[PDB]
Amino acid sequence: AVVKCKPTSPGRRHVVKVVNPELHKGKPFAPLLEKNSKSGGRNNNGRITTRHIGGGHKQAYRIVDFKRNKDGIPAVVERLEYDPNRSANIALVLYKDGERRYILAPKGLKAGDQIQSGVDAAIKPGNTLPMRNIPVGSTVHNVEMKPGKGGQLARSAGTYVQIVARDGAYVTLRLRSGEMRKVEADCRATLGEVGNAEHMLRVLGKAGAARWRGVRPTVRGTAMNPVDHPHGGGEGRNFGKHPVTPWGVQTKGKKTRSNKRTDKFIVRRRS
Amino acid sequence: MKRTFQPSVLKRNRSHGFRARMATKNGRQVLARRRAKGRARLTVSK
Amino acid sequence: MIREERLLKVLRAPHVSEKASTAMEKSNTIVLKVAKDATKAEIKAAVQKLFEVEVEVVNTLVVKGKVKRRSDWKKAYVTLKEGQNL
RNA sequence: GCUCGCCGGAAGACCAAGGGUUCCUGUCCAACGUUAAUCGGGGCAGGGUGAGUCGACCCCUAAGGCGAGGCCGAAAGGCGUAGUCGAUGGGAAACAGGUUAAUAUUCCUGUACUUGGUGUUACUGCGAAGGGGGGACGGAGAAGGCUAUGUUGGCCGGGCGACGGUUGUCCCGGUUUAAGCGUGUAGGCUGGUUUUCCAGGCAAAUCCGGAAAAUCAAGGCUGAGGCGUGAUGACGAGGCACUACGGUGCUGAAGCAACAAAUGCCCUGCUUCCAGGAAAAGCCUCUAAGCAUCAGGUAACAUCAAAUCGUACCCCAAACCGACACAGGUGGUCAGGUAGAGAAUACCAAGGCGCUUGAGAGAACUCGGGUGAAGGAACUAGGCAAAAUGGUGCCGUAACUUCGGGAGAAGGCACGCUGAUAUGUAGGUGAAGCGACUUGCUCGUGGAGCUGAAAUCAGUCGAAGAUACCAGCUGGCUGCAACUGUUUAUUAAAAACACAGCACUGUGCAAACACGAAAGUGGACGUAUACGGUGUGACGCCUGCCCGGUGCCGGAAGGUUAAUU
RNA sequence: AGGACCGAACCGACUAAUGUUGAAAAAUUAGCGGAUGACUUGUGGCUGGGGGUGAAAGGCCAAUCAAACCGGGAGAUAGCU
Repeated sequence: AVVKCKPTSPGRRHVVKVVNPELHKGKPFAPLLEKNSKSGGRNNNGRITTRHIGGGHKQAYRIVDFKRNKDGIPAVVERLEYDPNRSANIALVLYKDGERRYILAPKGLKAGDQIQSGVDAAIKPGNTLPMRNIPVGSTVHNVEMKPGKGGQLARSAGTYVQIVARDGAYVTLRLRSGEMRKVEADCRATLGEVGNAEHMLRVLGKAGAARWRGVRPTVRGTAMNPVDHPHGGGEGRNFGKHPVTPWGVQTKGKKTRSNKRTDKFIVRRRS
Repeated sequence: MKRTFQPSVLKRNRSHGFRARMATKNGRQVLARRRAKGRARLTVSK
Repeated sequence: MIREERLLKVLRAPHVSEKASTAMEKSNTIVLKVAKDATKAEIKAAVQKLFEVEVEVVNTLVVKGKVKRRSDWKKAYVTLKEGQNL
């Protein structure tokens, strides 16, 4: 549910928060945690390679099962948990042999539900099958791009993928971008959409709320001096030039994809 | 006011010490020049 | 077993001073300017053999040689049990 | 030595960092010290630092560094695996008294504790760079239980007052005691115990995880404080002696209670929240290979070992960083009384100081202050500066609004002391006693004693009672930026930058894009509700027309057009 | 609850005076702003010069910044003094 805070101070006036009472309140499952040290957007050369990254809250990484390999063993959903490493939230599932894992929580999933993976799994939300065994027209998520690699597509909060055609060894998918893509029919997918679709309705409300997600302020190019950005100086507010990136490439329209190795799998580009 | 020199022995040795000079060939060239000049103190190491 | 030669080279000069005499009179503590490498065991055995007394414990300290002269030395507070030394 | 002033959440005390002998004693006064110096952080000589328990080293890991092979790059070299380093973090154990001219948890006295080796005895499954537990973790808030500590009473010792009074609701001082060991309670958490089974924990396990069944929930972990013992010990106001009057030596009373108490402890707790809050070892446990009447493990006892390095002194400063014995800078710990909400402020304690030129004089002028008749912003670029307002309780409070605000709006009134209600009230605490019990660190009941606001009525003093110090000026109309924030270290704090929100555009993951001859790495262990780049800048109402030109995107029939041939 | 409020420490720096061969190569004094946060601070580490870093001022990078410092080319060159 999305909730508006009362304007008891500026910085609270426009805050809209997505509270979920089903999310577990205790600590996460310890065997499935690792440390995740922050980078600041610096590579092994120590240089900023991505701007506007730094600070934010300390985070622990939860190992999420994107492969969904445990075939034929049923699993029950113990609880839904908050995951700070992604927009979706995750589910702790207990397999009948006594091993626990984290998965992306599909839309309708809740504690007590039964999930299964494999060729013979039933066609229900949360179940993982090779796309060869999923009816055409189905809505799936966490889609594999190569058989056995693990899910890569449709992993964010409210995202999903449509299987629109099956032609031999390939299925054609409709991506959230609107792109039509071909993948091998042996790639796995999970039925349903990813839950937490209200994620997009939250409003941060204040500058600090973005600072503690690890985002540093963005300085407009036109506010700098010519030595710092192609949108250089001027006495007052002057632009007089075509918009470009800080490295001089024309943004606002110029296409940048150049991948001839992959062009064979794009049926249609997004529009 | 705060002045530029804010001493710390550990930082001093890690930056300009003997083992730091010996770690790279440029630092090893610093030591050779100082030996050629005949410096009484090769490094900050003490 | 520490060799006799080593023990002969740990004992250098019986320390003579006010605090030295005070300790000897009070807790039977002979004080000795020993070698700066002489370990507690070395001093203990040397005093118990060359001076032929009995040593309770050694309380050695390294004295930083004052500049412009003194080099760095070690003052061993060799507390003896009842064996009267120097 | 006696007075006097000054700091007192510091200008006291203890450290880390840094320094380096500045520390104590004796001698000297050239130079040094903004003067003199007999003095000194100055010179010269001699001393001073004692640790199984404090710290380092050590064990273990973070960021990060380096890195065999390895992958790359004219060379130099870059990156990086196994690994190995790297604290600012996690891993064992000592307290109280006494003592030096200078060292003390180190020496001495008393009373403890930890880890390991080796033997003896008794009983025995032991055994990993491998599995599982544990270590192990955020912010904010609210109790409750305590303690440090304080105040008063009691007790003990002393006193009877330079000037009226002072044998008493009189005055002064002291009423201290630890680690350890024993007990295990205010509180917190969790059902326990057997039996059977197994697609999990790279293999296997008796351990962890999972599934059933039976039977009792009455069990266990954790935990301040109190109490006992330590301790008939030590310390102790003061007396009595020697004396060089430094100072040393001897003896030694009482050593209790009530109330108030933390920001310290229980508490790594509990409740809540979104931004969802290290790692590895020590530690516990499980087995594998292997070992088999061995070796190993457990317990008791005995014995030995715990090395090495630091320890002086300064440490908000004359010992560090500022060229200076420089009005500056500099992280942690402790924190007494009376007022007070307070770690503000005033005055004091313990302690520590009077700031290394003084003496006169009492001109102009300058600085830093006090007060001013009558006016009262006439000043000036401008109320700049000054002056003014200032506390608590209660009454009261407009437009406008995004309904939260505006708002301490504005504006008023009551504040001291004394006495009564009430020889001290409401409240807080709570002893004996009295019962109970699943019988003591128990629970009720009872009210001694202690502590103790606020109010009302009456009276009284000054010109004045938030009497000092401390402590909002208020209102009206407008420009700009929503807002809290950020910036030109050292002339610009702003209307500039940022900002939540909006839009556009790019990107299908070996993503775009960036740093890189490369290898790689960030983005991102993210994946189109995701990321980048650009402009705009909360919110409300909205954003019209123009594709000519210059970009960008798409198309390609035709013209022109490189290497090549 | 709050990038809430008031206000010490703490972190800053709006105004005035003084100082300007300063007590100080930016301070003092009186006021002033924030003070549970986009907060502040200790200790390590990391990014290097056409490079870094920058809530953007040509700010900052050891009192140096529209291209640091040191050494070298080097006795650059100077129709100028």
